Amino acid sequence: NADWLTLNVGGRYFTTTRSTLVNKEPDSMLAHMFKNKQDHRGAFLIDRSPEYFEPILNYLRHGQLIVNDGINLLGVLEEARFFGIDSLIEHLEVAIKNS
Amino acid sequence: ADWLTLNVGGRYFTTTRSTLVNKEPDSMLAHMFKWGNKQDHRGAFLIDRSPEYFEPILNYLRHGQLIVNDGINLLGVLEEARFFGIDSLIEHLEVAIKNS
Amino acid sequence: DWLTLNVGGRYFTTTRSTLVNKEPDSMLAHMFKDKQDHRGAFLIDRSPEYFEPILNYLRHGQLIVNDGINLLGVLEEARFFGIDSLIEHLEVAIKNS
Amino acid sequence: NADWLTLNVGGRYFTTTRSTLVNKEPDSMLAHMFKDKQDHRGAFLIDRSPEYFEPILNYLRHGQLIVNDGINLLGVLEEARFFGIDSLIEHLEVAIKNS
Amino acid sequence: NADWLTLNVGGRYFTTTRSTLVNKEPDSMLAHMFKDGNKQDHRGAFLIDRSPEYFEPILNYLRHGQLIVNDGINLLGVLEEARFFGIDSLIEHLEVAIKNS
Repeated sequence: NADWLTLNVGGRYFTTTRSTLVNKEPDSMLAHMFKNKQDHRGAFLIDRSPEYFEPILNYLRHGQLIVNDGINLLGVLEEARFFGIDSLIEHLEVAIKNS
Repeated sequence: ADWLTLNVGGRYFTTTRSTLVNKEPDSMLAHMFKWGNKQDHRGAFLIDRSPEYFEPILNYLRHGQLIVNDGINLLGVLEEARFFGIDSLIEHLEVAIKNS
Repeated sequence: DWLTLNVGGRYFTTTRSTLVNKEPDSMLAHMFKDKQDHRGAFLIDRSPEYFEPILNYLRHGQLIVNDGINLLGVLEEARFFGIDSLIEHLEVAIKNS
Repeated sequence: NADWLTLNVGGRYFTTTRSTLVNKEPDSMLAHMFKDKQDHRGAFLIDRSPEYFEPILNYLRHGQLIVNDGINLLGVLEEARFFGIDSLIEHLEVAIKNS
Repeated sequence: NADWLTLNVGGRYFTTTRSTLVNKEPDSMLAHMFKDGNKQDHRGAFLIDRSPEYFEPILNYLRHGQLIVNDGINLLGVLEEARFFGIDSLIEHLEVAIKNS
C-alpha cells in the first residue's frame, strides 16, 4: 500500500506494492522474495514470461482468475507453479478440467 | 486543460484531470484529486491495478460508453469498475453480462 | 514536416501533410496548422487503440482492421475527430457485420 | 552495408540490418532508401503503420508470409504496395483469392 | 541464475540469464553466448535481427522446456525461428504439433 516496487519480468516492467506480493498468500516464492539482483532501473529481475505473469499479479491483487479469450491457461499454470501460489494452481486445474 | 499521467501496473496513461473528476465524481478515482501515490521518476501517479482492464474504464470516462473488442473478458472490467467505484459502469456491465 | 502525437499515453508519429491533406474540414487538420508535453508531442485525450485505424485511413484512405475489434470504438473516435467519409464507411460497415 | 539500422515506423521502433532492407528486394523503395530524415534516437522516419509492417520486415528476413489468425491481409497488402515489394504482393493476392 | 543478459530482438528488449540461453540446448547457435556476441546497441543489449513476436515462445521453451502459445498464433512463425536458432527438440515438437491441428 505504501511501499512501491517495480518488477522486471522477462524485459517487461510491472509496478506494484510489497503488500500485494507478500499477502495472499505469504507461502509463495514471490512473498519470500520481498521481505538478489538490481537492474538499471532499480527493478528486480525475474526470468519468466510477462505475458503469462499478468493474470498472476492480478490474482495477487484481487484473488480472482480472469483472462481473455484464446489465452492458453497452461502458461498461467506454469508461472503459478514457478511462483508457488497454490490456490491459483487449484483454480487453474479445475479450470482446465472443463474447457 | 490540466494534463495528468497515471502509472497503472507499470503502464502509462495520459489524460486530463477533467476526464477523471467529471462523470462521475463519486468514485475514488475522482476523489484522488484533493494522496501519496504521485512519485515515480516520470511524475506519474501510481495505481496498483491491471492496465489491460483499465483502458475501457478511461474510455468510459472519456465518452460515457462501454466499448471493447471481441473475446475480452469483461469480468476483469467489472472488478476494476468496482475498485474505482464507477457505479453507472457497474450497472452497464451487469446488464451486459446478463446476456452474453 | 514531422509531428508526434501523444494519444492517451501512446506516441504516434506522422507528417503534418497526412493530417491536413484529406480531412481538411475537421478538428484534426485544424489542430495542426500553426498544448505539448516534454517530448514535444501534441496531447490528445482519446483512445490510441481505436486511433490507429483512423490514422491509417488518413494515410491511404482505406478502412482496414483485423478480426474482433469493435467498430463502435473506431466510430467514436471518428465522430470525435470528425472524419465524415470514414463515418460513412463505418456505418455501411456496421450495417452488415 | 551490414550496419545496424533503426526504423521509426508510425511511432514504433524496429531494429534490423541494411542487408535485410536491401537484399531480397533490391528493386523496392526500402532498398533504395538505405544505400548511402532521422528523429532524436537516430532512427529513420517512416510514415506508415507498424502493426502491418512487422510481417513485411519478416518477409524481408526469411522470404515467407507469416501471420496470426484474424489479421486482415489487406493492411499488409497496402504496405506491400507502398514499399514496392512485388513478390510479396503476388503472395498476398493469391492469399486473398482464397480466405 | 546469476548472470543477466538483455537481448534486442527486432527492436524489442527481452531480459534473461546466460544459463537459460546455454543450458537445455548447448549446441544451438544461441549457445554462442557460452563465451560472453560482439554486436551491441547503446543500452548494451545483444542485437538479433529476427521477429520478437515469435521469439516469446522460443525463450519460454528455453525457460521451462514447454511449448505454450495462445489461440490463433501461427505455429509456422515459431517454427522458422526455432530453425534459425537451431533448437532441434522444439523443431520436432512443433512438427508433430502442426501435422494435426
